[PDB]
Amino acid sequence: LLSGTGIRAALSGITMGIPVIGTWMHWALFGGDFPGEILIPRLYALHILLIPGIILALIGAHLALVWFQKHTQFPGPGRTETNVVGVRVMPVFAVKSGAFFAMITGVLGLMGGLLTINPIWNLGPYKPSQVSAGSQPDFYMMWTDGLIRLWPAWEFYPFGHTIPQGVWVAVGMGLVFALLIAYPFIEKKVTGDDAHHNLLQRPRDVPVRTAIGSMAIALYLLLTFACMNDIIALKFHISLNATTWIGRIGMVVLPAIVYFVAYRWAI
Amino acid sequence: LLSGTGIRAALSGITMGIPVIGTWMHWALFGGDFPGEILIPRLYALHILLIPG
Amino acid sequence: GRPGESPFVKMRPEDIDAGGMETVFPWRESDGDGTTVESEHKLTEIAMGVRNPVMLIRIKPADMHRVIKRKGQESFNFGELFAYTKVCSHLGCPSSLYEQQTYRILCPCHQSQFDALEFAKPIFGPAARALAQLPITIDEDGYLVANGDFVEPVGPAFWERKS
Amino acid sequence: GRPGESPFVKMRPEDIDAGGMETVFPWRESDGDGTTVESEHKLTEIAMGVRNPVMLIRIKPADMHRVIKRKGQESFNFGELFAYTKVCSHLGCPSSLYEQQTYRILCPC
Amino acid sequence: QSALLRTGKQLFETSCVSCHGANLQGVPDRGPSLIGTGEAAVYFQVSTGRMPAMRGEAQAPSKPPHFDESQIDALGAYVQANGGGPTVPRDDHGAVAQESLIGGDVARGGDLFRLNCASCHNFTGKGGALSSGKYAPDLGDANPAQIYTAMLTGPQNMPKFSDRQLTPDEKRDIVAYVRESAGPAPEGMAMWIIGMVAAIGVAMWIGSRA
Amino acid sequence: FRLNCASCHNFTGKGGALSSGKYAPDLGDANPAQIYTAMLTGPQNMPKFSDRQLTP
Amino acid sequence: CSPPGETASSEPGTTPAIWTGSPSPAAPSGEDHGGGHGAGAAGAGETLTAELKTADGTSVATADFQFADGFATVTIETTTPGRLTPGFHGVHIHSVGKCEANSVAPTGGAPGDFNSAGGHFQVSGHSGHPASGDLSSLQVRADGSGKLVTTTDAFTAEDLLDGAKTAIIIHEKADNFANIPPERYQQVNGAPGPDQTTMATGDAGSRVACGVISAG
Amino acid sequence: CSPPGETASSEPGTTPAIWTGSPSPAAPSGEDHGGGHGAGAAGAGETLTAELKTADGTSVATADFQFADGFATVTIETTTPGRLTPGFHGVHIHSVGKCEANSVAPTGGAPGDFNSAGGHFQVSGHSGHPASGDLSSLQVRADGSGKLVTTTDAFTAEDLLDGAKTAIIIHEKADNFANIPPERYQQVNGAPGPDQTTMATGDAGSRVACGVISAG
Ligand SMILES: CC(C)=CCC/C(C)=C/CC/C(C)=C/CC/C(C)=C/CC/C(C)=C/CC/C(C)=C/CC/C(C)=C/CC/C(C)=C/CC/C(C)=C/CC1=C(C)C(=O)c2ccccc2C1=O
Ligand SMILES: CC(C)=CCC/C(C)=C\CC/C(C)=C/CC/C(C)=C/CC/C(C)=C/CC/C(C)=C/CC/C(C)=C/CC/C(C)=C/CC/C(C)=C\CC1=C(C)C(=O)c2ccccc2C1=O
Ligand SMILES: CCCCCCCC/C=C\CCCCCCCC(=O)OC[C@H](COP(=O)(O)OCCN)OC(=O)CCCCCCCCCCCCCCC
Ligand code: HEC
Ligand code: HEC
Ligand code: HEC
Ligand code: FES
Ligand code: FES
Repeated sequence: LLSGTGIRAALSGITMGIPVIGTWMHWALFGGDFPGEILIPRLYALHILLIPGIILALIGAHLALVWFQKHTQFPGPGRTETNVVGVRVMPVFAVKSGAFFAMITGVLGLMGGLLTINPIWNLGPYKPSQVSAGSQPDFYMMWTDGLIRLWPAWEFYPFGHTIPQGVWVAVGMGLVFALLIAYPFIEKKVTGDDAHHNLLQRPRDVPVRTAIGSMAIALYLLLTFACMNDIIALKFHISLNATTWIGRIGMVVLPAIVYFVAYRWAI
Repeated sequence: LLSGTGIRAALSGITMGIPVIGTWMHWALFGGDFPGEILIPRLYALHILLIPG
Repeated sequence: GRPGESPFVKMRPEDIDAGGMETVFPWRESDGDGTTVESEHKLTEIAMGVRNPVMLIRIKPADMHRVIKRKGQESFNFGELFAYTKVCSHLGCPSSLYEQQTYRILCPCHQSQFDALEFAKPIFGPAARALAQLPITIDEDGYLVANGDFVEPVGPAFWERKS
Repeated sequence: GRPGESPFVKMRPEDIDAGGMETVFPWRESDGDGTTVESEHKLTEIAMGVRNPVMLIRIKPADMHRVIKRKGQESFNFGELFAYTKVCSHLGCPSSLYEQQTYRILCPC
Repeated sequence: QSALLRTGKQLFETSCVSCHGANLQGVPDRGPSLIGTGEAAVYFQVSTGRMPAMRGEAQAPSKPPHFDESQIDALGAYVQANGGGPTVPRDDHGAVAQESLIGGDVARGGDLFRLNCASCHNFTGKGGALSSGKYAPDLGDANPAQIYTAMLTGPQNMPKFSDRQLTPDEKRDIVAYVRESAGPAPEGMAMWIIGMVAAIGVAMWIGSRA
Repeated sequence: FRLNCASCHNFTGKGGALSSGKYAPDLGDANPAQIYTAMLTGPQNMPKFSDRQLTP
Repeated sequence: CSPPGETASSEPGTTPAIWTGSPSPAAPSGEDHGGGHGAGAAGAGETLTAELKTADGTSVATADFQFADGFATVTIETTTPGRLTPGFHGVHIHSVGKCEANSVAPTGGAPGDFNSAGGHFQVSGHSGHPASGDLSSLQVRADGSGKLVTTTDAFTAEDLLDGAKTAIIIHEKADNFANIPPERYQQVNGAPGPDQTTMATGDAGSRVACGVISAG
Repeated sequence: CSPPGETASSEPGTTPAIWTGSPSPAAPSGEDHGGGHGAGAAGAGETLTAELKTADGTSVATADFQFADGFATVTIETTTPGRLTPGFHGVHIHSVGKCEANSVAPTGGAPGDFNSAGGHFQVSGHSGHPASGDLSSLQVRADGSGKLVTTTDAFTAEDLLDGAKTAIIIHEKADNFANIPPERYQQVNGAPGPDQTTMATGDAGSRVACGVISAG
């Protein structure tokens, strides 16, 4: 019920609202209307083989790049741009990395035991007519959901057509991902630094970038809590409209406040 | 029909045949008797993700 | 909620009382109870229809004078009964939450409220289009029956809409 | 082979004739036709039962004198009707290939 | 009506002659005399939330009613003809009045409520807890006739308000107040604290600040 | 056909081998009357499908 | 932007009319069978009811007659608990289907519920013995109910679907048919034969009930 | 190796006995029941049949009457195409269910199919007017078939299961019941009243059919 409601919201509505090809993408993905009989098999393929395969390939590329483009290091006594000060792989690094893996999997197992996650038995089977009040995605998609909630219902109606509010959030996600992917090139174009940098710089030493990162984290947290405004309103007694409009105003006020505060804090 | 009868022969019969653990292997693989309702999902996983990996 | 047999049962206006909301579905006489195999597939289709579920609301007679009506939807209501699609006009989640004495149909997915008193126009949240209103009436024997079809597409909006 | 409704129907000895084979299944009065939803699951279970299908063969009266019977199975046959499981005793494929005038049940697997 | 008394006797003889023997005479230590209780008191049990419980208990659940609206009327006319007492408020047609029992005043429909009855209940109309195993029920389920009949025929451990004590008018106003008045998030936060602080603190332990 | 015929002929009417020197011929050459009469009578090692067993 | 079509305050509207669903066309042409019968006439089917009322406009009995597998499988139930007194009401089939309070087809006295155009409505080619028009005594005791059937099929659905609607009329007599034979009993005039009026149909006092069998 | 158990040359065997399945104790919690009725007696249910035979053993007709909702619905089908001649027949309920060829409960001539212990099998508390002991008539045309119903409910399913099995006996008369009123007609002795034997039950010549209603 919960996850199918999330699918109905995001995958169906956002996809089908896209102006030129929205319905076409929706029908291609779902094999027809929303409850098409191939959605879950397609997602199963994508989720067990296709996307995890790409993730594995990209993690291999990532680790190979880190390995052969020797890991950068913070400035220190003997640390320069042309050396790596640390510990060798065999005696110390390997053992501590293996131990850290053991401890991380121990934390994950302890949480799997002691903390209940996704009680699907409580969450009845998906039915279009049924829904709950929570209706949230996992915390990583919570910012997209919060963007959906907060964006102020602006719809455009060209000649005999509709441009629903879903396109706004779709374009917002596109911009978020484009900016995240292209930041290093944006930063180099802005500042002008193309020098081969092997020594990290403390976040305080770069006030503008730490300020921008703090601003972005503030916006992300604002969106994430906007997605949770329902439960926030329920438990912390704040009217739901008040939470929605707090998010709406903050997503332009809170990023600026956090930017200024982080810049001055770094300096 | 062809692939199902082939499965019935090879997998099910030769698995049940194995002396000490044959029936146990059959029940573990099929989750029950031969037409167990998990056989093809399990084979699909094994065939698109596990064995290809 | 009967598990499988006669899942959908005909309905009468007297069943609801002022300030009452009931989720209804488009049941045909041909779509009899779920006993048969031919049935229980038509009924499953009815249940799984994305645009099928509707919410029938009994507007309180005292507040019936605050009702505003849409163009071409003025006679849709049967007395004090208003049938609005449950599917939210924005991204299609059901708008199942109903607040009586406020007459606000709230959607849980993204917190959009529609004023049921007026045509179910969104007075908050992401939704920008009013919920489609089903024409309703009573046939012989008094059972509630749709007096037609939605005069607009009922699900969430898309490019080819409003024409 | 009716698609779905009344897939299994009661059977009579006269229906088979000498040198004839028919695949039969264990049908119960409770497992009525497939019209209902309670039925058509019992019937599907009957059809999909691995050990369910049986072959009823009518031994010719002339060849009834060549029959040799097993211990505890001498009275199993009803006159000239013999019911043997279709599932092959080796790996369980159906043994459907019945050859009359040789009385040999061959398995294709 | 002749039929209403006749039907009432047949339904009475098959449910409460075990606790109100014969013509509404109470069985000692099982149930009270039903002489003088009247139609509205019968309205307050089988018609209202508190249908009487066969197991003896300090309070009863407003269990689902065991008698339909015509039957509740037939059972009531039997005890009003046998006993003689309060009658359930009824509309011009002859149905038990509900909307008519909605009082014009909710402000004074409320003030009445707080001095008289608010205390055993809640100002909201939510329940209160009372004497021995006794609770005051939530009055959200009660339809307006139910509301008028709890007050006119005082149920059990609920003070009885006569039409003189609270006028027929105020009882409607009282109805108006006590009717007008009527995964991902925790999971993600639990990660970000328990699991991620554990992992980060473990890394700080293993790694080296510099 | 699959329940009764494919047993020895094929999924799609091709031939099949039998115990010792026998075989089930491919049905592609048989016309409808020949197929019906082949069911009605059991020529050799084909079970005889009476009208009661397989109604017309 | 806002949706082009909204906010029609004017034209308050009207109450929807009572829905009169049209029958399913050839598309969903499937429909329940109304009853299989021989129907040797314009068509009546295997379903036909009727209400035998009294002179006061109140229903006394409710009969049902319809062919099932070539023979009429009928059934009658008393519509009131005190319609028939503690005795046998003599049923009969009258050719005239008008269940009027009192009428006289010929020139003579108009008996109560005497709209029949004669005695027992026999077949077209049969006008002698008491054919399907005749019927016997159905008994109502102190309980006052009637339910019991016989085998009277001189006619069928085709015969019932005649030129004039027929009716079931219950008078207040039993079924004897000159039980006193000519050997011992004698008539008013001394002839040992029976009365033609009594032989043609069950004659009694004022009719008790009458109901048209034209799907009444 | 060969399997341990094979081959049996001796003990030729025996023909399997006719299978006699047992009612399900596991699948059914109790015993499945058919017709539903009040059955205010030892129990008869909503299913009761009977076969009315002839003096030579031929099946004259096949009746069936059962209670459904407090009113007994009945129907009779002709057992032969020419069981009844082209006329009328009077059907009466006889207390004695023995559908014998000829019997005499009292001391007197034994009429054909006269096993009844009196006239109409009225109710236990009713012995005056023609109570349920009288059934509907059977009018046979040249076709020779019987199908028709009346409303005779002075007795119910409870009264049907009396001390002795009852029967339906059809003689070959019409339904009159002293249709000649005392005003005009007169008796053999000059009295204007009717005959007691005629009033008690439908009296006619030799009985044509007789069938026990004890689920015959
Ligand atoms: C979109 C948006 C941000 C809208 C605004 C709504 C909103 C989040 C308002 C703030 C929430 C708060 C802090 C309410 C308390 C009342 C209040 C506003 C007091 C004044 C705030 C203030 C400036 C105080 C000065 C000192 C100070 C910083 C106090 C902060 C106190 C708190 C609550 C700190 C923790 C922040 C917090 C966890 C907020 C709720 C957010 C979420 C998503 C909790 C998730 C969560 C929930 C909801 C559970 O129910 C639960 C149940 C069982 C186990 C786990 C959980 C769980 O993790
Ligand atoms: C009911 C039920 C089914 C329960 C089970 C749940 C389930 C389904 C699965 C979890 C069960 C299991 C199997 C859990 C344990 C997982 C596991 C393998 C843990 C290993 C940790 C362990 C036991 C440590 C023992 C302590 C010890 C002596 C450690 C030193 C020796 C060891 C083990 C060294 C391991 C080194 C290690 C982590 C290698 C990982 C190999 C990979 C993928 C990458 C290597 C690698 C690493 C690790 C980098 O950090 C890196 C950084 C920058 C550039 C490149 C790299 C790079 O290539
Ligand atoms: C949550 C928050 C939102 C997410 C935040 C992440 C996105 C990236 C963040 C910030 C981008 C804007 C930075 C600020 C850009 C500075 C503008 C300027 O005036 O140019 C001065 C420079 C210094 O030159 P200088 O010789 O040091 O002289 C000193 C003179 N006083 O000139 C230049 O080289 C550069 C000129 C052109 C720069 C174009 C950069 C943007 C490219 C398009 C990408 C989209 C941008 C999205 C913006 C949000
Ligand atoms: C072994 C079991 C068996 C099954 C069961 C069986 N067949 Fe055959 N079929 C044979 C054999 C053996 C022959 C060879 C007969 C002959 O040559 O005289 C044959 C011959 C035929 C032929 C003659 C083709 C030709 O060109 O001469 C046709 C047609 C045919 N079968 C169709 C059918 C159909 C239809 C069924 C429907 C169930 C059926 N078979 C079932 C084995 C079988
Ligand atoms: C034990 C089984 C029991 C059954 C069944 C039962 N009652 Fe009662 N009844 C009680 C008990 C105990 C009380 C005392 C609780 C109270 O005063 O409300 C009571 C209270 C009442 C009162 C309120 C008396 C008063 O003035 O306080 C009325 C009226 C009443 N019953 C009528 C009925 C009618 C009418 C029926 C059924 C048609 C019925 N009861 C069924 C036991 C029963
Ligand atoms: C202690 C003081 C007390 C006063 C004063 C009082 N009540 Fe109650 N009430 C009770 C208790 C205790 C019960 C439980 C008895 C029962 O329900 O049979 C009760 C029963 C009820 C019920 C039973 C139906 C349900 O909802 O379950 C309603 C409604 C109700 N009261 C409302 C009122 C209203 C309205 C007033 C006055 C306007 C009022 N009460 C006066 C304590 C009180
Ligand atoms: S899904 Fe309804 S408001 Fe977004
Ligand atoms: S599967 Fe091997 S002989 Fe049948």
